[PDB]
Amino acid sequence: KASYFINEKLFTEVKPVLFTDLIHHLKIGPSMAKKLMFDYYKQTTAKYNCVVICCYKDQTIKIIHDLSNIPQQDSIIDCFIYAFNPFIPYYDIIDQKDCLTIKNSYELK
Amino acid sequence: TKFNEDRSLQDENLSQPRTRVRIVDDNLYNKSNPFQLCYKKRDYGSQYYHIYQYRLKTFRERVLKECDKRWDAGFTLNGQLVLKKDKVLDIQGNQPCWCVGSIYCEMKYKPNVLDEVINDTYGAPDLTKSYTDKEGGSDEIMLEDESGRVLLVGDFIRSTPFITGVVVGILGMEAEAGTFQVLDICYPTPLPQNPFPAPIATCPTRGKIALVSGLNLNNTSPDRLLRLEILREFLMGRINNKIDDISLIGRLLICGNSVDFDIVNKDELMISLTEFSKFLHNILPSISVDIMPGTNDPSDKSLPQQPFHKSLFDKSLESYFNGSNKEILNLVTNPYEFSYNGVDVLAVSGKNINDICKYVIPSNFKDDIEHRLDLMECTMKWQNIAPTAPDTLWCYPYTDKDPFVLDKWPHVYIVANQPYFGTRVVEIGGKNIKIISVPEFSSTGMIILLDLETLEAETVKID
Amino acid sequence: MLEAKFEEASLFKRIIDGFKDCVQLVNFQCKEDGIIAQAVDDSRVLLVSLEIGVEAFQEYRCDHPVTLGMDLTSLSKILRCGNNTDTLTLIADNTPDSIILLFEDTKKDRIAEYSLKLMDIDADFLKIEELQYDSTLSLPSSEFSKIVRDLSQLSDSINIMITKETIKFVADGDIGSGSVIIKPFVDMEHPETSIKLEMDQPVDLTFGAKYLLDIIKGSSLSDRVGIRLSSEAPALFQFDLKSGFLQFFLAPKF
Amino acid sequence: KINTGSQKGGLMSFIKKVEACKSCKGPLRKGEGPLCSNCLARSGELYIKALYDVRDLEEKYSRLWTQCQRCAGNLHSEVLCSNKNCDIFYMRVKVKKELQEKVEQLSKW
Ligand code: SF4
Ligand SMILES: [Zn+2]
Repeated sequence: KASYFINEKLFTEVKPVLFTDLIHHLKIGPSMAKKLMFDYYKQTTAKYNCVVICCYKDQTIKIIHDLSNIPQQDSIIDCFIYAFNPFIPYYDIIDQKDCLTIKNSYELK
Repeated sequence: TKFNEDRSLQDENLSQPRTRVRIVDDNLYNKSNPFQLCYKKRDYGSQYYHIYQYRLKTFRERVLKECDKRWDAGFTLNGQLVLKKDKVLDIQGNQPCWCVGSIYCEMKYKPNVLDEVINDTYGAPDLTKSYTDKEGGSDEIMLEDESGRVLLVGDFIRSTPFITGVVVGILGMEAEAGTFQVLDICYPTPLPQNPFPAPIATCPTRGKIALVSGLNLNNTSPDRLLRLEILREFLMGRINNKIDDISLIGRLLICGNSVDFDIVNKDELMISLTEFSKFLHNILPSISVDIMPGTNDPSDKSLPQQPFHKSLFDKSLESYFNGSNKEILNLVTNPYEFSYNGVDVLAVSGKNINDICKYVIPSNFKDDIEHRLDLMECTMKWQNIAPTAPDTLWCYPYTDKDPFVLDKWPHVYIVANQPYFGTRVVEIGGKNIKIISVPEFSSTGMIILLDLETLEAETVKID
Repeated sequence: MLEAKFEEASLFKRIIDGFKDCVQLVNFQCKEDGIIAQAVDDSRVLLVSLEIGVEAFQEYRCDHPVTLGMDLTSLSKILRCGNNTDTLTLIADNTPDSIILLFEDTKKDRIAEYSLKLMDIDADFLKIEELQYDSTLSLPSSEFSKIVRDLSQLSDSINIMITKETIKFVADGDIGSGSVIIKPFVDMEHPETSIKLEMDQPVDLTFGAKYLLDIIKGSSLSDRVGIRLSSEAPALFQFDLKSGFLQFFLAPKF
Repeated sequence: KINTGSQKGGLMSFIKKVEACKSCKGPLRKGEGPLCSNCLARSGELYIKALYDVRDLEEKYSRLWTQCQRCAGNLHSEVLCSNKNCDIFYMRVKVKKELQEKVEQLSKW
């Protein structure tokens, strides 16, 4: 898969790469994109500032910065690895075709 | 977190290829809207006394439908049988007088435009954290009425909020021939409330709705757009491990205060509108949104804020703005009455409740943690959502018809832009309704999944 | 970009001086078929309306309808700086901050490039609600101007009586009175001296002389003036142009 | 700013307003709408200007008339006040008229 290559294109370019940029590029599901970013952080580590978002029971989706991870280590049911930054010009308009885990219930006529 | 995410980052990812169709929950709009007020046929030559005439008339009728019950001809106070004499000016003796009329508060810190025109300080910003003195007791409460105004004094007025514009039946005694000792009050008769057909739905889960308010996007952007993007992804079914739990969010409601700029020269506002249009175009292909204007949104300042205009959004949204396509985007007025498959919902930007809090909560006893829920409960005890409609929170000078007065109690009542989150079910004569206080998304990232099945306002905080 | 090259600066100078006194700030609408500008005086009883079709000009490069906030005193000052052998051209860019006026002499000589600042008078563009006038008379303009002058010398309220096919002006002042009774005239030798009344409706109207004294100033452009009168509709004085008009709309005082 | 509004008299009556284009005053507004096809790119700014003018005017109108009611002491009665020495006198009617005109101008979109 071109993940390792198409991520680096967003790394020669200083602009950060979202975890949704993987869905925009390779047209893969969110869970696979998260696995890709995780393995890239595991064994494919230039130098970059990392930010993770840990879910909770109260759905307290918080951006874990400064790597504290003190509050409720056990109450965290999931934690994705968020965008890679060395914020971002937000909503680089995507057509969202075939990039939807959940499609809309309507027609757009 | 390097090992905290280790065990977490091994997923099944088996339901990825297919597109998970969301739920279908619309709202009935073809009927009417009491708050729709086109700019054409908008007469401004009238005066604000027609609103009070209509209020007094209809509220006096509704309360007289129930004043005879507790204040009949045989009701005694051990001093003398209670008297029915209206025209509040004619309190001539110590007999217990009960009468109906519009409450009017007279504080000393209420913004008086005439003083500003005198001092030539009009147009300047205002701190006006509160109106009540609360340290000198200079504020008064007069039972204003057609040909009459009598001050009220005593201890009963220290419990009830007693906000101006409300029309309730006051029974008391004449104290100093100009004052009035409020002994008790009576509220209007209970309104009808449509049933709640919860279990009849063919689908087992009638779905939820997402409530988020106080976006107030601005060029300063202290991570205000980061929370917005996280919320977009969360509603997009990515941040959650969906087991058909985030696929039951359906509609999404944004109630007022979407943009923000310190009014300069309409440039930062354009960037905020561009960011909002980007968010809408990026979230609409999956979710269906309907936006309520606010007092800071690019819409009217009077309370019945007409809906947004298409000229505020980019071209992709304009494509979505095709006719006969309101199921995707709606752009309702500020106070709107949805019907999410039988769940009659009433939502307001929250300016009315904040203005009411200006009438009780003082600046530099009643604090504001749950007393705001009590203020909404009072607003529902009365039958108008804007008691201070003409006088304090400026509105259109309606004539012969007021949309702020209620005609039926809604199953849900949402108040946006509140400093805190809280929900409460209140029952007034069998018809019990849910009242939710959705906070500002900018300060605290809390959004509210309001369930339509059984009205459980769950919270989802984003930090 | 507007580029209206005239044929002679005296034409535009007279066009402006015809109504530079009654009104003072106008909006010239350089559209795709010439120039049109209407305005109302402060007394709100006189409405000037000028239309110069593209035929009167020599060149017209205006491709987008532009507006020029002309102040008539400054523009008259600029036009007084023109010769009688120059082809004045008005140039304006896309978004006009100023207007360029070039009185380039036909023979190779000193070109006169003036840059006049523009304003935004933010006024409304008006138009008369037309109606079949009771009498559309034509009369040599010099005679009408002389009549208005010598009558206004007496009083400050001139009256017109269009009855039984004889145009009549009367003025009753303090020092006396003056009554001019001109018959409907027609001749083949002098076409300017032509007066053909209309017996559609008898008209007895009185106008303020303080406005006719300004009407008669645009008497040099048109050799003859067309006065349309109606007992209810406001009177019109049309000074015809080569491809337009400089018509005034006046209402009888009441 | 030449007002020429609500001055119906000897000549200011039975006169038209051709409703030229906005921000360019182009008389070639045969095509309906508050803007001509030439300067249609500014359709998002002129609406903002008109709407904010209407906002200021309606706020001022409400403040002035509600203030008049507070001064008159009466709320359910009509305030027919002849006091011409009040700073708000001569101003409430002006703001009413101006807000009427600006709202009628906003109703063209
Ligand atoms: S204009 Fe002056 S006198 Fe009249 S109601 Fe208003 S404040 Fe009172
Ligand atoms: Zn234009």
